[PDB]
Amino acid sequence: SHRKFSAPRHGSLGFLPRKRSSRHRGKVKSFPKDDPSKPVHLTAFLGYKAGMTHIVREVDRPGSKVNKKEVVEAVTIVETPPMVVVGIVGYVETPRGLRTFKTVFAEHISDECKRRFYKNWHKSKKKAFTKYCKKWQDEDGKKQLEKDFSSMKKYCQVIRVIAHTQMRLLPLRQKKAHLMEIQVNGGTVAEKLDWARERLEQQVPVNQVFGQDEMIDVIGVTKGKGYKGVTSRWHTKKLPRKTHRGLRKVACIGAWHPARVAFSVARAGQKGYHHRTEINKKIYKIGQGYLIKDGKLIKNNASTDYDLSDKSINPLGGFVHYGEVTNDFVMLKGCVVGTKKRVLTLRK
Amino acid sequence: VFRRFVEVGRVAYVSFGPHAGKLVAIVDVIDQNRALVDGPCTQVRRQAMPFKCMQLTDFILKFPHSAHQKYVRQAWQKADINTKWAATRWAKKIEARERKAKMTDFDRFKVMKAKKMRNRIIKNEVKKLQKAALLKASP
Amino acid sequence: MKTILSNQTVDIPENVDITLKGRTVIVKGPRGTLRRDFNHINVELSLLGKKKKRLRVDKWWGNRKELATVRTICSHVQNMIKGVTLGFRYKMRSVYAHFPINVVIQENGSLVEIRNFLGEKYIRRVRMRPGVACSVSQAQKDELILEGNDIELVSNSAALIQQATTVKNKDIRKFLDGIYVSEKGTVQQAD
Amino acid sequence: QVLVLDGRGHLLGRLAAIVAKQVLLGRKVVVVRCEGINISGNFYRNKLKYLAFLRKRMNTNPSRGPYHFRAPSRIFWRTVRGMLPHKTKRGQAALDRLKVFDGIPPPYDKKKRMVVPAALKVVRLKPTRKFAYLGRLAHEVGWKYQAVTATLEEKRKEKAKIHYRKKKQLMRLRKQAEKNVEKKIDKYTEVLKTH
Amino acid sequence: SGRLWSKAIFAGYKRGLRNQREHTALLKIEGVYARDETEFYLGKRCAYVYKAKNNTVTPGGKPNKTRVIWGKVTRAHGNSGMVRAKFRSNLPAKAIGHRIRVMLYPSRI
RNA sequence: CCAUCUGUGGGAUUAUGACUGAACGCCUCUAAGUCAGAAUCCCGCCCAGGCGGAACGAUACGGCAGCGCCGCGGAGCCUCGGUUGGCCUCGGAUAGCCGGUCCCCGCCGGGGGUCCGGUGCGGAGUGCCCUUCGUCCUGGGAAACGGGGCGCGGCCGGAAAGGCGGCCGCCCCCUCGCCCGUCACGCACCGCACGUUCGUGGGGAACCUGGCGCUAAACCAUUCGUAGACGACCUGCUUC
RNA sequence: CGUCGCUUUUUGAUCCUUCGAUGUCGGCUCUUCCUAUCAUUGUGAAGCAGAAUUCGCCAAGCGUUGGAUUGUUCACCCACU
RNA sequence: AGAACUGGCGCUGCGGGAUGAACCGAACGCCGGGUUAAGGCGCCCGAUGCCGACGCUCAUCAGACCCCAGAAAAGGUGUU
Ligand SMILES: [Mg+2]
Ligand SMILES: [Mg+2]
Ligand SMILES: [Mg+2]
Repeated sequence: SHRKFSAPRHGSLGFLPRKRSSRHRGKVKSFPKDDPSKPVHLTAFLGYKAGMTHIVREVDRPGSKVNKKEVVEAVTIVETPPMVVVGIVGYVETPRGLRTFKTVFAEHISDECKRRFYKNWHKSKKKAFTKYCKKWQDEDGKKQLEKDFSSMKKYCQVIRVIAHTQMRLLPLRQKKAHLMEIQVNGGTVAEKLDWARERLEQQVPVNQVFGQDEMIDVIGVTKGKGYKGVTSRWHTKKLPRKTHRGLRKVACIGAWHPARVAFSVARAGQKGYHHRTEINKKIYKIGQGYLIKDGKLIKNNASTDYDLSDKSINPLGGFVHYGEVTNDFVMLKGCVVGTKKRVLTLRK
Repeated sequence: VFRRFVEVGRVAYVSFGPHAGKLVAIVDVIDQNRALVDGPCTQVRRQAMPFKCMQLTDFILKFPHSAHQKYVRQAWQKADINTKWAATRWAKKIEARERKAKMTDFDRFKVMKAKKMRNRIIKNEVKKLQKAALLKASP
Repeated sequence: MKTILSNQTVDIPENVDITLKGRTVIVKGPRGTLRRDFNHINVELSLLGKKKKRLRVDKWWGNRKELATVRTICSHVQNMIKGVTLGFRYKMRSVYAHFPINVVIQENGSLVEIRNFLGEKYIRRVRMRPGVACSVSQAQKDELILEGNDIELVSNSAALIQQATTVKNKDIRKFLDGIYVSEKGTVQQAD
Repeated sequence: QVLVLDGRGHLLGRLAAIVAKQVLLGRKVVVVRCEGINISGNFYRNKLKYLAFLRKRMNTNPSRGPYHFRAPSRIFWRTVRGMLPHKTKRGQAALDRLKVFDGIPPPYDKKKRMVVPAALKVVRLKPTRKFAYLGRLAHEVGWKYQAVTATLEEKRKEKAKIHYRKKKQLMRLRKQAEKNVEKKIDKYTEVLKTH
Repeated sequence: SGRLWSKAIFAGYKRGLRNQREHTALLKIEGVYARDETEFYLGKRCAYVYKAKNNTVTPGGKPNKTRVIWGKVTRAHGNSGMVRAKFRSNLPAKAIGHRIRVMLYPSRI
């Protein structure tokens, strides 16, 4: 009764079902709430982390001792080829929540969207959306496909955009695109819907969505550590050496009279591979990667104004376990959720 | 707002109770929720009726406060309430509500057949106004 | 007790003409118009008489604490005659020791921006209820004036300045600092 | 078939006591627009006794345990639930003839709705005593659908003021259409036996 | 060519709070909600018509999946115009809330 | 924490200080009515997603089969419950409802004078159908739209769960689709129950069946190692 | 000087349950709860000049340590806060 | 803890007091009709679904039925 020595709870009860997440791609639980006074734009973007390096910069901060000095910072880099817009979704507001009004997919769909719609692309007849593409071309389907835009414009009030990644531009093995569904936050819902009818089956680069020295969120699934014990999943103290039947255990897991173990106690199970959101990650640099062949291959990444040397941001020997970054990138100050080669969704 | 008050002489109807459906005249109030009334020409004599049992009308009577039975009776008929009561639209509603209540099985047949005949004639002459309405709005 | 009725009457001058929607009272006068709704108070409002315009508020039956509320009707009504024919004006002065209290007005009377309250770096932007406006006075030091038609919108807004200039963590028996009201008057006088 | 009860202006337990007796007897009852249910006593008192209900929570895990619903359709549903023998199959079916809604759905915005004079606030409260709306004691505690409901109601009520526009357009017409002539022979026997 | 029976529903059995007497039902005949106006319905023959999957009929001579339990109205029950009534079998308790069928037989009127 | 990075705002208010203002001719933070208001509280952010819904993709050839859609009639199996529908203003309550000259908001709606009714009769103590046995002969009142449609085609109306509704053009058709009267017959089954509807309800299984359509995808094995105690999870497997 | 109460973290008093057995101190480890609030938020009162204290209010959200002697609970001291 | 008188429980179900040894009604063969006792009649749950009568009371800790399962001194220009 009354521990004689106060100490706080180990771990947070706000992440309490420490469970293998039901998704490999990070899910945006909440897009930024908008007003229609802003110009029309995207809000989220898929990317793959390659690895980390560090950096040197002349930090301007009056008051601090950091002022006008060179200070190193850990940076991750995230390889982001441009997305390609496929679909438009409409959500109608209800007294039970948002509800998908209907979807319109693009006139002709890529190879790597269609691979995401199968569990065995080898055994498949590669038949998805084959009858759906023939309602863009017949006269009767075309007048009731553009009727589904005019009914979308009338009723539903937040619209989103189905876009996928171009896995062909990436050193990975996967070749299934990751199919995200991201909210446009423009002005009125007529301009918000005409901005996406303009630009189906087209590329959307990463500099068009984000900006330099701007601060975003990172959503992904963590490094999976497996089935781990009490003292590693929950950072519980080890018992002394003299303890019979074990060191790495929590000793008491409840009183008598609540005759029942509580959810608030620590016990062993799956550690890692959890869906998490890091907040307030600053973008340090928007990359542009391996441009035109007139000058045969300008590498030119990581070549600052104070460097002026033909360098490229992929390190000497390549990124470990990842490959070799030939595309656009966003580099973020600090650590970022996930293993290398893992899909992580950047978000304003 | 509050167009009819209780008052010495205010002729009230009686909704429920053992004198239901007959009129009274408020002669005197006793305390806050009961009133001494009588009907001299409508067969409900002098007694205390509660206010939630009675039912105020628009008829007043001019007789002195807490008079006898005779001077209410003279005031009841110098004003001629019982003729003037039955020629009002609410004494006709209470009469018609008990004409329908005593409508027998043969009479309810006749009320049926002579209702669907006139509902045709009103539905013809209200649809011959719908055609006449668009022809006005065609120019 | 549950008494037989009480009533107050309100004598109404000719330059103000009152209509009523019900327990709503519409008061129109020279310097504008203002309305209140008394749909919570369970009374009847009858404006009687030609050429004289008397307003009689009477509550039938009623308990003793609902007898106390018929006078509150006629007192709010007289402050609508007064406010629409004469206006309300609360003159507040700045009482201060060593530190002068600097006061300006940002937006058209709707914002009062107090600074240097007892040597402080933190500003105090007090926005006002719509319908009142401010004025730095003339021929008197450190005074602020508030004018409007509704007494509850003048006086509540007068209380937002007097609450904002509040000394914390100190003795308030000394350190008499703030912008307190000094007078309760009208915009047009002697009528 | 089914009685459709418009829930506003009613009290919580007086309405729920009549529904929980009509639904053991085999009727289907649809309570609509539960946002407008009153509940007697001032608002701060009714909001305290719902926050005292929220701390009722079984210690070892709250995931099993008392399910504190937040929409007023389900607050009223759980009030009816506590007046029914819901642990028997005669009472399981009794909860299943009750479709309580929130707002007024498209099947029920075009049916005639009844009220219950045995549970109305005007009838059953003395007017100098205070009451709480179930709409904003739901909103103060965790319900997130008040503004998207009021938006849809003022679009619902605007589509019915044009319905009631043209309904009394016909009533003006057929009162002037019954002015005309020669149906006096049929009015001889209907005025005689309550026109 | 028309309904010739009053509409009732079977509400429950004659019970105290704990123990119930299965031998008499109690019924809520519709439209009558006062004890003074149930004197018409005393002695009327009430019936519980239900379905099965075997076959039986009396009048036509060709059987169907319909069968019935016959009863009669005994006396009034309470002030609210409901009625207790005793059949020739006992009610199945499946019928709690379902209708029964109150005819216009053995009527003085 | 032995290296490094990140930790986020809205609401109603407690205490308390007030405003207007009675009771109690003044006064009063309170009695009705308003305000400011916080490590609390509730939500957002964040984590899990229900015997909770949604939008959409493609839907089984082969060599015979196979499966959706529409229109069918035929017989039998299982679950039983109901005996006509109301197709809708907002709401106030010490107040409401209707009809209407004039002053204004893209030929509708808001304001006021004016007239009504009002224990609601433009009354769900109600209203429309109807309690319609059918038919024949044979006259009056009404009635010039025809009304049931498996017709055909077009329109726009209804996103909170639209799955429902309104209108029009041509068409096989009726001229009895109502009320009053005339003439006379149909199982009149000989006093008797489960009658009379919803209804060519729902679910399952096959046969005779005309037309229009469709030709897949999961799981295992193998692979991977962003994952794992085992299942699960993430991937590859084109004749280049 | 009185006098009315609460509480069951003191100790008794009693002997109801347990004698075909409910493992009996302390510490360590760990979770939750209470408020009769030490500190932190917002406040009212001082014999509140300021600083520092003191006494009440809403309030259990969040904290309430490192050691020497002692088997200690308790104690007592050093030091940080 | 220990006595006096009477009843009860132990040996005893049943209706009620939500729950129950002892309270309150009433004691019991197997059943049908009737009527009550104590207690009740918004809904669990039989019965007030009476057009019940007169008053009192507002609680930001309301009150709510013998035994009986929670309160006192003191105080209130809260209301009667
Ligand atoms: Mg969300
Ligand atoms: Mg840690
Ligand atoms: Mg006794």
